[PDB]
Amino acid sequence: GMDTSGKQAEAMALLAEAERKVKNSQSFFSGLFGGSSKIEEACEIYARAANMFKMAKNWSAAGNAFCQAAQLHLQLQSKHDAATCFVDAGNAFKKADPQEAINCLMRAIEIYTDMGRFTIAAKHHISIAEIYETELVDVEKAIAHYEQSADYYKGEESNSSANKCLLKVAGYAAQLEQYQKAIDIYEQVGTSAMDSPLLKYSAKDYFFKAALCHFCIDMLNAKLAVQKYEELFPAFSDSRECKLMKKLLEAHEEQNVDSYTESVKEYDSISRLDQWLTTMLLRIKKT
Amino acid sequence: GMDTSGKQAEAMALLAEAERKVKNSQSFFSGLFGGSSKIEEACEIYARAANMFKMAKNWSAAGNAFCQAAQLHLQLQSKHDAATCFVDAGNAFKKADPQEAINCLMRAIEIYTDMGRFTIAAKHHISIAEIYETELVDVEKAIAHYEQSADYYKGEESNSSANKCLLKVAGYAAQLEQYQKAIDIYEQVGTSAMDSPLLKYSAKDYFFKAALCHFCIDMLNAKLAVQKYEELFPAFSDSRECKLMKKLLEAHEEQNVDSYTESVKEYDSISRLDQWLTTMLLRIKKTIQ
Amino acid sequence: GMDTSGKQAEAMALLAEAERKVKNSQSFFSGLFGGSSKIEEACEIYARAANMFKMAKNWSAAGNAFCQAAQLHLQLQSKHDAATCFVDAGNAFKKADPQEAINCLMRAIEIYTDMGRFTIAAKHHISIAEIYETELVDVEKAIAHYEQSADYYKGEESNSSANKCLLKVAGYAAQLEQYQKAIDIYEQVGTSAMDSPLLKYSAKDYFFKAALCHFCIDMLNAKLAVQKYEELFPAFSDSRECKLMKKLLEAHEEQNVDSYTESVKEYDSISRLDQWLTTMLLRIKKT
Amino acid sequence: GMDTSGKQAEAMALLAEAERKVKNSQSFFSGLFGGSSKIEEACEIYARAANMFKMAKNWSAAGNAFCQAAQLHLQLQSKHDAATCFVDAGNAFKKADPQEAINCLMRAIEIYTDMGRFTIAAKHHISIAEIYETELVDVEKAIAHYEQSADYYKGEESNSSANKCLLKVAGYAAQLEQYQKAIDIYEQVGTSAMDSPLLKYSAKDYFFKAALCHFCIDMLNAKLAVQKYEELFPAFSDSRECKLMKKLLEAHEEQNVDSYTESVKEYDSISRLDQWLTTMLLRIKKTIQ
Amino acid sequence: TRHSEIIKLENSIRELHDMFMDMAMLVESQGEMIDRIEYNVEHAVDYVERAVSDTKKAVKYQ
Amino acid sequence: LADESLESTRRMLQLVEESKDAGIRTLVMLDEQGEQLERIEEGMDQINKDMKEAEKNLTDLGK
Amino acid sequence: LADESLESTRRMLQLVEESKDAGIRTLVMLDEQGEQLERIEEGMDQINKDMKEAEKNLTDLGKFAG
Repeated sequence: GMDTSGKQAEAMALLAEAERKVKNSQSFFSGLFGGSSKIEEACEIYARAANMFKMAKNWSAAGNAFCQAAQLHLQLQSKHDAATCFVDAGNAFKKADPQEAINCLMRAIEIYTDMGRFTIAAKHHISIAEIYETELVDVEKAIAHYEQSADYYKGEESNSSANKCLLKVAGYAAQLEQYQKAIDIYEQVGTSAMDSPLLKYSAKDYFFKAALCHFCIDMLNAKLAVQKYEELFPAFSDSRECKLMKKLLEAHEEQNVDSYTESVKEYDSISRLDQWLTTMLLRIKKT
Repeated sequence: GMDTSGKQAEAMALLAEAERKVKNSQSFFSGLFGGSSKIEEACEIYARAANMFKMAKNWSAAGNAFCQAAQLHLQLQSKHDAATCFVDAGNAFKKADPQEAINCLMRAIEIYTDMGRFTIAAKHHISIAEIYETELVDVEKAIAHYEQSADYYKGEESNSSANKCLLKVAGYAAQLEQYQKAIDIYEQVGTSAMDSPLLKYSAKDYFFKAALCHFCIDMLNAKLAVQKYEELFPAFSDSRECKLMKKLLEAHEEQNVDSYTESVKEYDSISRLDQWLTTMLLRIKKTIQ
Repeated sequence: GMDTSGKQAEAMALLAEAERKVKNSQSFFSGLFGGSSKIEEACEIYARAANMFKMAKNWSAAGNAFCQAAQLHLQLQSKHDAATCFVDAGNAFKKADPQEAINCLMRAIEIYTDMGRFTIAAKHHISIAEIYETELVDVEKAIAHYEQSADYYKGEESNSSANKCLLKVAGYAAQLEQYQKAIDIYEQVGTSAMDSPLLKYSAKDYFFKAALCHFCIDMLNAKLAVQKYEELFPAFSDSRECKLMKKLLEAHEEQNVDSYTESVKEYDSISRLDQWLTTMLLRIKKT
Repeated sequence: GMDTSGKQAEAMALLAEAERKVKNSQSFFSGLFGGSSKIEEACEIYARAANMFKMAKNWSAAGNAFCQAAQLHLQLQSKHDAATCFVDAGNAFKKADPQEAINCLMRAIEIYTDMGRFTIAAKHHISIAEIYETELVDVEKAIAHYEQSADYYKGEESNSSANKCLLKVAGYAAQLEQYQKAIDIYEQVGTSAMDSPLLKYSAKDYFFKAALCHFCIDMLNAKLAVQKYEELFPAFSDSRECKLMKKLLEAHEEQNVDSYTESVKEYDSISRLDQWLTTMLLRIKKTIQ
Repeated sequence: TRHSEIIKLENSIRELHDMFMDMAMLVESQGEMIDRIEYNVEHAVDYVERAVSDTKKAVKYQ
Repeated sequence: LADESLESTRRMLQLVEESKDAGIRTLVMLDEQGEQLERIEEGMDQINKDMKEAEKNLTDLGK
Repeated sequence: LADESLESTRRMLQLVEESKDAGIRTLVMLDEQGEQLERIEEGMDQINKDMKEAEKNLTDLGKFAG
């Protein structure tokens, strides 16, 4: 605690003697040209000083030390160690100031893509997208990052992760009122899930959301769409969701707010609703 | 996109550079006799170009480059890396040309089983069968591949995987092939699960399936098998499926299509169909006379 | 079929080549002192020959080749590869003739425990116990094996593994008219299961079982044990098991045989019993 | 035991050989040079002896041999072997005498955090806490260890383990420590869980515990806490815990022991009460006046 | 007799609910751990691959 | 009593539907873990084979 | 009323008992994989450390020789 802060100052002195090491590189390395291991141990002292900084809860200092060690270490050699240092710096920067974490993570992404490790690159893509969602307000950059990560994942037949990424992207797009992409993604994921006996209980919600998205744009074609879904999946009518949608669309033929309001309240009486669904219904049913 | 065009340009440049590298390597072996590092670095260039190219959204030439690199690597007495590259090439060609992927995967399977590894060989067999059935309309090759995978799994007491493979094989055979093999496999798998830790109450379904096959063959055999199962598995007496089957038996005995129709309608109403039982029931009803 | 015949033909070919290899290798070592590379080559030939024997569906000869390779390798002052060959031979001998499989697995366990690793020795012990139980009737050896594996597991802090072995040993001991060990194991595991956040719900079952076997003595002892357990687990009376035990005790005190039979049948109907419970209840009813 | 007898005999033989090997070490440190390899072989025989002693059920002897080998190994500029041997000695001392196990585990923790592996350090800290609380009759050191483990886990982004550790430490502290920390930790964990779909359906229990902690101090503040909770979490109003709390406080307002007792008995009728909740209810009852 | 049935139904349903919550928690924890171990294993694989490559090149230099 | 039965029926409905809804996602998570296990197994097998061949070749060359 | 009520109670009892038993069984099995998974993490991290230190020391020794 208070005692480990004095040794953090001593770790700043360790950074000072690492400054002396780079001074060796400046002047003395002419006679110590074979001391590349000296540079390696300079990087090691950098790394453990940064570890002491991390234990000292100086996130900015820890990230600075991580970045400096990565920059010194990436002498066109031991690239994976540099990538590990960069990702450590990004994790340290996740708290406090995360802006430069994005740049260090993009550099790690480039390094891994050059190496060809798609899985870790896609995981970092998801990480940057989600930190964008939770810290910043931009969604388009997160959308692009998620699309790229989904492409990378689907490249290696990792269908579940790509499907969930596309589900989140479609939900956000529906929030961003781009319904063609939403319905496309929802239909694709639902039909793919219906292929396997494992996920045959999950489609109902997917098809319900797709029907909502379709019915938002064109109400006349909503009947045809739901009929096509029912004939595709004969057990889609028995579900309460299909009944509720049919009731709502048949009631909309007559301008009676009471019928649909009572229907939605009755449905809400068995189970609570989500913000997305409630907002979508409030927006659409206004007219 | 700029990325796609630039990547394609640099990939073609790398391919030409690698071809010139291999030709000047053939020249240098006699000219300088540098050993084998020239071919190894040419293979490294080939692998880098192929992986960049597959990242470039283009697949077929990437798989061709992988095949060429693997062949050149295997030329130097190196097999495991060649097998992995063959597997990668087959995966890439999965979406480009099924035949080349199948050939590469067969080569990988044979080399792997020559090494001694069987689980990976069984997985590759299952993948081959899945790709063959999903797009190409053929079963017998799929049945043989599934049987080989089950054999390989049982060779290393992988009971669950072999059980699943044999279940799928029996289902396919009953759907298309004769019923004797389906009867044996279904009965064996059903009776090999009496003392399951969690699956104590699941074997019943299997038994039911077997009976239907018997009921497809002959009435006397069907009733005899029902009685033998009743005696063998007392719990099967209290199964709703047993009552349904007895009702269907007694209805079909007296040749009253209405009774069978209403019984099957009620059964579907109580529980939803599976798209497989309905077909067999239709085939049974087709011989009511 | 044809593939098996060809594999066996080339396997006999390679076996002839391998006997030639060993003979000429000893001859060349005597006459030239070429080292031990030829012995390693012969070992690899033996290993691949055994592999293709397994491919040929001849497990006895494959296991024989594996054992020969293992003994030759341990003669070469190397153990781990010899241990792998021994365990491979044991797996091959599991089917067909499993007698010598027991001896080879004993040798593997001996070498492993000599090295100092416990979990693999426990796995081999439990596998040997399973072999004895499934193919033989000498349950004493199975009890010994299960107890030894359980002791190893508890010593290595693997309580979860030890619990299953203890339960099996207790069940088998109760089967052979021996109740002290069953009572002790069941009560100990139930007591140690009191505080498990997950297992607590099932902690009742073991207790009930103990009571049943403890009734094999006489009316009274059983009442004291069940009431002690009820105090120790206040919620134990919630389940129907305590009601059933009280019904059994009251019916047997007055010699109400028909009521006892009807209550057992009713319990069977609401929830069926297994062979062990039925046999124990019938044995209790005899007196 | 004859096997145990021979095992102890060869254990004594190995101990005598280890004594001869420490003689070799002191001779090669003062008489000869290059004894590092000789004392490494001494460490190997020490480890063999300790392992076989552990096999012999002599846990104290095995732990003592492990500690001696570890302290001898520390001098060879080697740290990870020292850490492994210290962990082995601590595991051996876990049973029988665990007091020195705490010291050895703390030394191992210090060395580990010197290297930088935090997760394993957190697991060892939690092991120290659990052994101390189960075997040593003292809780404050357990509180400190749980706080350290939570800090380490939350500093490494391992959220779930830190959440469980914080919940456990807060619940324990609520028993014998001021409820302010319990209130803060319960509120924090509930807020963290609400957004997540994992424990959103279980956060009602945490809110109930926080409300009970609020009530145990005062009533008006408890009413403010419950109204704030139901304002921020609308679905809690339908929770049976909400009605139970409202009935309890309504009864307490009028100072009727009878109604409060009957209401708590009715609540106990369904489901079952817990030791901690029963103690809290009794404590709040005892100050009704 | 039906009132006893409804009481037992409530009790068992409540028990199954609590069980399911516990299983969900444990499954989440296991998945988290699987993620971390997969990451570490891939890193080790890459490290050993480059190690063998560099060592072979160093031997070739000899 | 009958109204008590009806409200208990509502409770049963809510509990059953909630349990089923959670079951769906639990099964999805189990599927994801089963998917990851095969990849980790394959990577581990590859590393084991590579290290074995490399170390054996180096040892043979050392002679 | 009587026949349907008896059917309902019987089916409810059997289904509830089956679900309860299966849930308890899954509960008990999960812990085994949990503990094994702790063990495999231990082994993996030990392997990582050992190989890292071995290779770095060997590179240093090779540099000393060369």
